[PDB]
Amino acid sequence: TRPNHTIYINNLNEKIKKDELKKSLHAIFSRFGQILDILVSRSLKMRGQAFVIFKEVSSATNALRSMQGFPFYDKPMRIQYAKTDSDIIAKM
RNA sequence: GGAUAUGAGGAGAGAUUUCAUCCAUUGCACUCCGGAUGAAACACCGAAGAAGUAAAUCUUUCAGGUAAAAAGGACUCAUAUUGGACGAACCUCUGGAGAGCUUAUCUAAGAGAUAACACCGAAGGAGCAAAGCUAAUUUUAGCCUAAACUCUCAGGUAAAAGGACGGAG
Ligand SMILES: [Mg+2]
Ligand SMILES: [Mg+2]
Ligand SMILES: [Mg+2]
Ligand SMILES: [Mg+2]
Ligand SMILES: [Mg+2]
Ligand SMILES: [Mg+2]
Ligand SMILES: [Mg+2]
Ligand SMILES: [Mg+2]
Ligand SMILES: [Mg+2]
Ligand SMILES: [Mg+2]
Ligand SMILES: [Mg+2]
Ligand SMILES: [Mg+2]
Ligand SMILES: [Mg+2]
Repeated sequence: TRPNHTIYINNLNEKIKKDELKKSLHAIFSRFGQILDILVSRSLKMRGQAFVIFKEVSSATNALRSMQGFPFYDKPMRIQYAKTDSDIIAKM
C-alpha cells in the first residue's frame, strides 16, 4: 500500500458484466483525474476485483482517500495502492 | 445361432458461445482460463429405437449423442433358462463404408508393378476382459482368453475388383 498510478479495488459485487462494471467505474472515477484504463476480469482468481490506472499519482490518491468504503452496488468499495503499473507509464 | 436374464469388452464427434439460478472464492493482477445441474444459437457423429430398401452397421439425422467419469452403446464373449440344431455352415444373386486420383524411377509415366512419405479400418492377421482351469495365506502366480475394440504384417485410399455385414432362392 505505497503510492502508485494504478490503484486496486475489491469487494465489489461479483454478478456484474465486465463491460457494464467497467462503465460504472469509469463514470465514478473520471471526476478525480484522467483515467488511462480500467483493467477488470471475471476469472476465479480475479473475481470481484478491479484496477484503475491514472496518468498522475495525484489523481490515484485523491480517488483513493475519497472513494473509500463508498457504497457501490450494495458493497463498500475497498481500495488500495497497487504493486506495479505495467503499461505506458511502467517501462516508459 | 435365436429370444429374456445377468457378468465382461465395446467406437465416433464442442473439456464450444450466450444465458437463469444453486456450490465454492477477499482473490494483487497486466493472452482470453473453477465446479453442478437445467433452457437456447450455430458447428459436429453414426452403434438404442426409428424411418428408405429385400434387409442392413448402407442411407437420412425427427428422437438420441459430442473431455476422462458417469450413464448410453449396433456387436462381442461367459454362466442360468427355454427350445430350432428345415433363418444353418457350404453354393448362386446382389445392397454394401473409410481414407493421396502425392512424387521419384523400370515402359511410355494419372494406369499398373517398385520405394518414399501421408493416411483408412469392413477379406484375411496378430493382442486381450470377465468366466474357466490349475494353485504357495486377503495378497496370489500361471496357462486360457471374444469382437467391428486394439493395432495396421499382408490389405485399401478415381473406376473395376475387393468388401466385415445384410437380405433373395
Ligand atoms: Mg455394459
Ligand atoms: Mg482467506
Ligand atoms: Mg448408422
Ligand atoms: Mg428398416
Ligand atoms: Mg437431432
Ligand atoms: Mg441401428
Ligand atoms: Mg478395425
Ligand atoms: Mg489372438
Ligand atoms: Mg481372464
Ligand atoms: Mg501395411
Ligand atoms: Mg477405388
Ligand atoms: Mg461379392
Ligand atoms: Mg476382421
